[PDB]
Amino acid sequence: ASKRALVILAKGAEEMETVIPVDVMRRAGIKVTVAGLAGKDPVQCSRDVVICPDASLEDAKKEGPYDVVVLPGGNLGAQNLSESAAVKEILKEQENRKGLIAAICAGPTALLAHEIGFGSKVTTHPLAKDKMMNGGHYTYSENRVEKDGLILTSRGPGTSFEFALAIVEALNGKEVAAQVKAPLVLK
Amino acid sequence: ASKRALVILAKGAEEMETVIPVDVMRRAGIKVTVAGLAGKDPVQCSRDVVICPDASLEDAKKEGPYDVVVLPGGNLGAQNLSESAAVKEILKEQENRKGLIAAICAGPTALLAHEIGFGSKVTTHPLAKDKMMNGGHYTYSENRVEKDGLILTSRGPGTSFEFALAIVEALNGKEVAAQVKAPLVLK
Repeated sequence: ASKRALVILAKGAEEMETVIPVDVMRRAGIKVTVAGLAGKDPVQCSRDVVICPDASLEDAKKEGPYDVVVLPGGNLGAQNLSESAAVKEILKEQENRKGLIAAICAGPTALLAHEIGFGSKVTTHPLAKDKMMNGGHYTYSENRVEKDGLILTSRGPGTSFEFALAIVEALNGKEVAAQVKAPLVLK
Repeated sequence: ASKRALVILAKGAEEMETVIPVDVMRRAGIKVTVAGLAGKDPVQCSRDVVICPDASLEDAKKEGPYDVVVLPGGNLGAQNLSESAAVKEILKEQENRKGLIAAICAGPTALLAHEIGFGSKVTTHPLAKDKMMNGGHYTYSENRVEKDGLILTSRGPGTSFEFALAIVEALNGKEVAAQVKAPLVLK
């Protein structure tokens, strides 16, 4: 059977960091649900692209669990993820079941907010490092994609293909990732 | 004053090739209009991301002209662009006024359909080469971004940042492109 991904989409999310993972994961045959934090309504992203989610988060949760939960970046999107009790519960449950969590750019600061994955090596956008590192609960990395077991993190719009392909490799393996990669015309 | 971009969004468009240019151009201070070929209604992209356009193409045209017209790829999106009389007129008018036209992946095959830019050096996605080259009306390039005067083309999802930054440099210059590029965490 196919692996399943939950992408949590909040107002102010970085739209490139939402669309690149969704599209690449669907190219890999993953069943992706784009879930709106606030409901089924369209979501205004950081650079004003408006995306209609597949489902509300409430309904998407009912259809879980998922092989990966993905948190896009964008500072305001990450703050909205960080402030959500619903996101807290989903991430706790995913951690408890030993499932992958993937977060990019400011997204990993929602892991801090929800006390997820402490003791892991993580990366973030350079401008989000100090927020992520408050309290020293993680060890910082400058790798473009960092994976410490079930916590997978990355840095920015320009690392989104690498991030998405790392998710594909973790779920579907290296050969599928390589097959998906070639038609993208990456350098 | 600010430069202005028209991005024409049709059903089946490659969503990464739509969002990356829109987002990067807005980071550059360009005023971008995402215009729906079919109307104001949401657009189902190639990998099922649903984007709500800013305006219908009909209304966007009334608010022109634009410093660049941008055509995303995706084979079915490009075919819909190729079949549209409205797109024909916009591209003819932009060519007539000596304004930039930018197209990525299968997008440049809409230039062929509408007889735009013949005698230019162009690139496309590798799988779109034969379609683009039917009749020998263009000279082919394997450069990741090709710019022959006012016809700017590129190859795939993985060249979309390079494509978008080439648009930014053409409209706003090299320094703005470099400033926009650094916070993206490109390699």
